[PDB]
Amino acid sequence: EKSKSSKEQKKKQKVIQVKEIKFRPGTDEGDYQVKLRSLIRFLEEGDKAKITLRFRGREMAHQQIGMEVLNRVKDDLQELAVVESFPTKIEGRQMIMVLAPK
Amino acid sequence: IDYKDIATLKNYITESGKIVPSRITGTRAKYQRQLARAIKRARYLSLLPYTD
Amino acid sequence: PVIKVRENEPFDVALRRFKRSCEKAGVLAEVRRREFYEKPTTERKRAKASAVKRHAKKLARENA
Amino acid sequence: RKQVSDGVAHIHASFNNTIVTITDRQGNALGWATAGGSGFRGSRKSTPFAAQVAAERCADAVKEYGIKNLEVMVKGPGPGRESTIRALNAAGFRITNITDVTPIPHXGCRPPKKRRV
Amino acid sequence: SLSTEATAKIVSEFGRDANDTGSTEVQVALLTAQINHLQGHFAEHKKDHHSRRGLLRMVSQRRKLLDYLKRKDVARYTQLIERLGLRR
Amino acid sequence: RHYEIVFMVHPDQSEQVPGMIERYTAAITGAEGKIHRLEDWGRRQLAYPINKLHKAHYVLMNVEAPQEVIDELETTFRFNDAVIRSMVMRTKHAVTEASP
RNA sequence: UUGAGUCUCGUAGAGGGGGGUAGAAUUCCAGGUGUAGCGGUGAAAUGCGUAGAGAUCUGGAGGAAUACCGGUGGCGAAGGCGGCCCCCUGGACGAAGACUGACGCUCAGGUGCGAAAGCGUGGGGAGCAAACAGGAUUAGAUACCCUGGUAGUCCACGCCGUAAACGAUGUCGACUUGGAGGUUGUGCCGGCGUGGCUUCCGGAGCUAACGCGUUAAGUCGACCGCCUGGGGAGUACGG
Ligand SMILES: NC(=O)OC[C@@H](O)C[C@H](NC(=O)[C@H]1NCCC[C@H]1O)C(=O)N[C@@H](Cc1c[nH]cn1)C(=O)N[C@H](C(=O)O)[C@H](O)c1c[nH]c(Cl)n1
Ligand SMILES: [K+]
Ligand SMILES: [K+]
Ligand SMILES: [K+]
Ligand SMILES: [K+]
Ligand SMILES: [Mg+2]
Ligand SMILES: [Mg+2]
Ligand SMILES: [Mg+2]
Ligand SMILES: [Mg+2]
Ligand SMILES: [Mg+2]
Ligand SMILES: [Mg+2]
Ligand SMILES: [Mg+2]
Ligand SMILES: [Mg+2]
Ligand SMILES: [Mg+2]
Ligand SMILES: [Mg+2]
Ligand SMILES: [Mg+2]
Ligand SMILES: [Mg+2]
Repeated sequence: EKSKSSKEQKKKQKVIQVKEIKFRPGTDEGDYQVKLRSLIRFLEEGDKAKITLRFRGREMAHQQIGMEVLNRVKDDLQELAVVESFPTKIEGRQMIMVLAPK
Repeated sequence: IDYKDIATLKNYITESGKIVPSRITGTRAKYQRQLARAIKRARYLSLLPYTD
Repeated sequence: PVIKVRENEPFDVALRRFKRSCEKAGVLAEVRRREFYEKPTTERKRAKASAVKRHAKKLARENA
Repeated sequence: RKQVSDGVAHIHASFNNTIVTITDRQGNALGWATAGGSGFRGSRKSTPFAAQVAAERCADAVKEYGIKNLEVMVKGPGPGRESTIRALNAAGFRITNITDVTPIPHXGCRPPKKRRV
Repeated sequence: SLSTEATAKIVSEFGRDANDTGSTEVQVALLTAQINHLQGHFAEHKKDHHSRRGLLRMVSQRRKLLDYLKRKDVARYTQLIERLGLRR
Repeated sequence: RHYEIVFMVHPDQSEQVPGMIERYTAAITGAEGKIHRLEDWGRRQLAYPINKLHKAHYVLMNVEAPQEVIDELETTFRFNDAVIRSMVMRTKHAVTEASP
């Protein structure tokens, strides 16, 4: 039945998707700011953000460079975000902090 | 060519009422132009049909 | 394409006549060309390439 | 109810869907059935078979009016042009005139832009 | 264009004969007649740029013929422009 | 300057056509009218409906006249609510010979 | 009088401006019939529909554009120009003459015309659709795809003055083997000629080559425009 319509109105409840910005150990200020902007938006518009850093070949040997990038994001997106997850180990070659709308 | 000459004009229209190419009918270009004018004048007066 | 089934005709024969009436009249080709907008430069370009192809086939029919 | 001797089968055969509608001779709706309402969904609707089924269900809707003659009025470039009328004749209507409507502008309005795919 | 009667009048008036259609007087008289006639056309039809190109050709042809007549014979020139009412 | 005037009259008003054909020719022959041809074609079957009418009373006239009087005649056809359609044409020469 | 013009007669043409009008189609409105879907995609969803849609039929309203004909067909200086009819109007071409008597060619500066977008003012607004809104897709998707949709697209008047505004080929004149077509005149007796415009091929010649090739990019003459390594830059500054 047009019953359906009920759902259409029900479906005017809402929904959060997680959006994935991948950073790399040495991304530069310009692109950081672009991706940072993307996240601000993502978050302010009610969404989560799986922020991934993706070491490639030998870069996996200076994981501590990576962690500093994540820590910079956390510290910029501070008043907008709370940090569901942080990583410590480097499973695979990744570090997959998940931020959520404060 | 004459717009009133429905008999001749009907040889150069299809069943739907569309003008036939000169490549098909073998008409000369000059007369094909007169033919097309005649048919459109006949269509206006409702002597020939546009469609169907 | 108006096809009255004549005095005592089968359907399969009558359907062949109807489909052929549409094929000659040019209805499916006409609807498909009018589906999306073609700007005059594209129309003219298409018409030129056809004319080149048609004519070039005659020069391939000739010299052979 | 009324009985109708001769009917008209309007076949709105779009690219995505087929609508079969049996009317009176004056275009009063008696019954209708679509490929979308025939347990076909999405691009399943846009097959000849889904139109065939839609024809059959349309025939079943207008059994009560007691129609034996139908005039066909097919419209559009849809995949289910011929499959409808074949299936209509299989229902046991005597098909008289078989006829292509299909609105063609004599120029008319500017069409939508080409899909870049 | 001018009518055949309008042309035939001018040829008789400004020519040495009815046969004499070639003379600069006739030519300028013909051009003047049409130039003056078309002033009404382009008054109404301001946007008719394609026709106006034809008018400018008449004016340009008249000018060139008058300039030729001036250096050929000033007496004929002076008579002609006063008859037709041309400034120059 | 040599015209050809077809006009189609409402088929119920075929009886008015006598009086109208007089008026038009009388106006044309007023000012050097040369009625080369005049053919009452009669109530013919229309190839398509005009105003829910499947018939109309056709008339043909090939006339030479002033270019003002024809424009003045065209004004009357507009006002004539009976007459449904008309094509005034320009012919180069007079047509005396009969049409089918 | 051979260049350049004028006149006589005729021919073809979407050449231009104005007015009227026809049929088809989309949308919308009002009804009738009818009943649960419609629409859309790669797949979906947004969207629309029981306040009755889509479909079908009747009538009405309004705007924009003119299927077929339609053609390496035509016309125009170029830009461009396509229903039919009338009015006003520009050019081209052919046939014979008659007429003028070098009146010519080119043209810095100048003047005008000049697709589309755009701008100003006032109208109009069906369809389409930058922006935008929502739905998707994706690593992201400020896109391509879907549903909507504003400017605009249309008209008047004024402005803008640019486009791969291209034949990427300035204009005018003369000369120099051929072949096959198209379109439009015309003479003579379908044939035999002879003019205009135009498509394709190709000879000499030319060209870096590609190619061009009597519509030259060949052989010459007149006049104009323009170039002088790439980027910086068609930018800065000034007018
Ligand atoms: N999004 C991103 O970052 O990456 C994804 C992108 O690479 C997907 C890829 N997309 C395409 O080729 C585009 N072609 C133009 C139309 C739109 C779209 O289709 C693609 O695979 N398409 C598929 C359909 C699809 C989209 N997402 C998952 N599947 C497809 O069928 N593409 C067709 C093709 O590749 O030929 C075609 O382009 C098409 C038909 N219909 C549509 Cl929509 N696209
Ligand atoms: K009237
Ligand atoms: K000069
Ligand atoms: K709009
Ligand atoms: K070579
Ligand atoms: Mg042109
Ligand atoms: Mg152009
Ligand atoms: Mg010059
Ligand atoms: Mg514009
Ligand atoms: Mg404005
Ligand atoms: Mg749209
Ligand atoms: Mg869109
Ligand atoms: Mg430029
Ligand atoms: Mg250039
Ligand atoms: Mg060549
Ligand atoms: Mg060279
Ligand atoms: Mg600049």
